[PDB]
Amino acid sequence: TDIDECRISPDLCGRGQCVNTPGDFECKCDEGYESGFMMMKNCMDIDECQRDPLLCRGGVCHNTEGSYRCECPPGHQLSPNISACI
Ligand SMILES: [Ca+2]
Ligand SMILES: [Ca+2]
Repeated sequence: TDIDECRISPDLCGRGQCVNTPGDFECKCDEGYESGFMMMKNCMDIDECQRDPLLCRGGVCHNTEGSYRCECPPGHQLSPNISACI
């Protein structure tokens, strides 16, 4: 058992780094990519709208790839990536 799940491919995480584990494996995504376990185990931007309890707490969280956009919308004082309209 405990085979090389990282050897399967170099882009296993589609960005991060595939790790090895007993009867299983993991990955080390990049920026904000979250293991695309829903598809396999690649890199699929996390839920920036959930990573922070203040994120667009009073605006809009347009979670995007390897990042997220916050909208009060503009005209106010919403943090670019700090999470919290102002
Ligand atoms: Ca293994
Ligand atoms: Ca994201």
